[PDB]
Amino acid sequence: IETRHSEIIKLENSIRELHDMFMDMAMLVESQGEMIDRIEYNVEHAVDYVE
Amino acid sequence: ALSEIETRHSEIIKLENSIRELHDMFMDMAMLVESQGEMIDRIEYNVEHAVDYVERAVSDTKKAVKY
Amino acid sequence: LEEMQRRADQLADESLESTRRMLQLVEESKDAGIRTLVMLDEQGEQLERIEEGMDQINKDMK
Amino acid sequence: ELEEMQRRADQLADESLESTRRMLQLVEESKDAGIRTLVMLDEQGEQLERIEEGMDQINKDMKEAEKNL
Repeated sequence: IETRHSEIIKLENSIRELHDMFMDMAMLVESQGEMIDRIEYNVEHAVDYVE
Repeated sequence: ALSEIETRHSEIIKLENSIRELHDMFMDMAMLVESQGEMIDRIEYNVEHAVDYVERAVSDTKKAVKY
Repeated sequence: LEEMQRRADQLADESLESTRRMLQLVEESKDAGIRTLVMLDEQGEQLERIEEGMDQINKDMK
Repeated sequence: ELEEMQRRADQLADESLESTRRMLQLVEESKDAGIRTLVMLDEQGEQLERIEEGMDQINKDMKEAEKNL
């Protein structure tokens, strides 16, 4: 019981870290999504420019 | 006694299953990101190439206008 | 042996609360994971269009 | 029976510890993967900035060229 609890408390520490990492990851990907959105647009207006 | 031991066991197993799905999500994430990174490398390359083309194209027209 | 059963029960309760907190964290992490993967898939398609587009610009310019 | 129930208890208790020990491993693997991913995303973000910057120039020069023509 004392060891299981000890192993569980440690796992909680790593799961907290993993969670936080998952949340920051999602935000990064979203910000980059904004750029790509703009890139895709600027590229469409470069295609109709070359035509 | 038994009911509690059963619940704690059950919760831990449910967690391990959930953590296995999360592990897979990250593995799949790294795969997708590395792949898109190669496509980004190329796009970056095509963009610099176009920049030089367009830059010369405008220079040509600017010179023409000048004379 | 009463205070002992008392401790064991306390630790067991802590271990359970910890496990439930971990379940909560993992749930939100999965939701973010799902949103992220969906965004990446979308982003993958946009980058493919961006690449085809740059080919056209580069080609028609020549 | 009672002896068996205790067998079950020791069974579940032991399974919980091992599940916990496996989770510690899967989580560690996930984290490393997440870090590699973060590293890649960081480099890509900068690449995307130049890409965007290049496209701005492209649409700028193209408009100028078209104007000049």
